[PDB]
Amino acid sequence: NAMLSPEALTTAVDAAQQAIALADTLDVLARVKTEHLGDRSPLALARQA
RNA sequence: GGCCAGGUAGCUCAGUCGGUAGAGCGUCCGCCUGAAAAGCGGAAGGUCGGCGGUUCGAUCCCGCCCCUGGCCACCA
Ligand SMILES: [Mg+2]
Repeated sequence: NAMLSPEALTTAVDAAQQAIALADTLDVLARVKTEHLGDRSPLALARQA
């Protein structure tokens, strides 16, 4: 429900994009991908819900 | 070229007919050891063979194609 509002999605997209722009090496980016796009990220749980 | 069964993690396989997909071993970390392994605890890792389509969304539905194993067939 609340996890599916455009406010809570944009909240997750904004946090995802923030970590992505801040990652400055390939190895930090991989951990960013895991946390903001992997099976347990906010955006992944919203597709599971 | 024919028939059957398949292609899912680094290896060996289970599984799923629309929104989470997994095990054994392999990898990494913490405690531990002088350093290890085991044990205990915790992670990473898959374009589910490919390209189109359908769909708000496809490992899963439709189309085309590719490869693997077995049994045939052919032959210097
Ligand atoms: Mg394999």
